[PDB]
Amino acid sequence: QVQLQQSGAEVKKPGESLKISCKGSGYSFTSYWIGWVRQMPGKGLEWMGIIYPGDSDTRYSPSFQGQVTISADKSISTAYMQWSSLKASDTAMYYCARSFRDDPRIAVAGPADAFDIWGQGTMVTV
Amino acid sequence: IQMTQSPSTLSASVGDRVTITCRASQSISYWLAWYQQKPGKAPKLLIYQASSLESGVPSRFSGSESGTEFTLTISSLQPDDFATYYCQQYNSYPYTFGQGTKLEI
Amino acid sequence: EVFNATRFASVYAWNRKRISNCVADYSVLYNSASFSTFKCYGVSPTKLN
Amino acid sequence: NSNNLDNYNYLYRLFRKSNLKPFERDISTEIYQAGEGFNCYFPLQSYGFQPTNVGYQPYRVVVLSFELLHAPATVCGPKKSTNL
Ligand SMILES: *[C@@H]1O[C@H](CO)[C@@H](O)[C@H](O)[C@H]1NC(C)=O
Repeated sequence: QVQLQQSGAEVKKPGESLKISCKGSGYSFTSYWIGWVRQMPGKGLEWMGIIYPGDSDTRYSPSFQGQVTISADKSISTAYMQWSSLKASDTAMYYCARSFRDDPRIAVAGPADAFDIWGQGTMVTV
Repeated sequence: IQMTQSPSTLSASVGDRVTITCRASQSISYWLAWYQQKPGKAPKLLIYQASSLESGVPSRFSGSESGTEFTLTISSLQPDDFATYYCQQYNSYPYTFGQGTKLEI
Repeated sequence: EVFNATRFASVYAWNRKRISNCVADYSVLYNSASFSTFKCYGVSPTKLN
Repeated sequence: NSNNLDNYNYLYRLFRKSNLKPFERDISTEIYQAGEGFNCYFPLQSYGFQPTNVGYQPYRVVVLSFELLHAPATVCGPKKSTNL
């Protein structure tokens, strides 16, 4: 069962440090691409920043340099997003995403898509 | 890149063939995605690369593309088709979504 | 002394050994279990001989 | 030059029994040389093209195989005919 276990809801104050959970289970994590899209509550969506969890290759948008730092430990196979100073502008419902594969899913399965299956969703009120 | 959706409210009855316009600015020809979301649920893929149907959705839904212009067309409406849809281009980074439309009675 | 060798050197002390009149048995390295990885770039690993 | 037109979704073979006959279309997705579900795995390799990524840039090539076999003509050039 290809599943991506997201953590729960949270209410915090700005300035604290935070680590959220995105546990992928029931598939091959090292073979899939990991796309990232954030959804503000009740309004449009903005790309918050993407990482390559295969080797922790960080590639954030110019407007999101250093604001979010994603990590993923292959031991427990869960993707973490770190914060160094919480901001009120990022209170939203976050969605961490795997890759969908439609043409030879077992060929490489990497850099294929950015929406395969999501858990209950971690609404991260930053 | 701004994505425009029309109309904001699309009053349709059962069986009504209605179309919404999702127009882009520049060349995103090859890779373009479409999603469907239910109230309180996660968006599910509808059409990827603007020409391929995604599994899990009834085949009655279909998306069209014409250069920089794209239109989501439902030929045979179903009683459950009253919902909200969005756009997504993935030809060039970054990826931007559409606006969305609410369907009232 | 290189394939089934016992001891090797460090990175900054890489010394060249010009061995002459050799016979390149590569099947042992291709099927070796003592060596966990056999990642080969220049030519095909099956046609090393 | 398809650089502007045409991303890791292109495969090419590395291991095979022998060369394929002219215009052969073979499709197989397993049975690597040495190292079914073992280290020996999928034999094709995904090209390294990416929307974020001269010789390493993606192109596209097409071939127009022209068959000159003696047969009733179907595809003809834009030549205007005259009275015989
Ligand atoms: C190298 O050592 C292994 C382990 O004993 C042995 O199986 C192999 O035959 C040796 N290589 C040669 C060329 O004999």
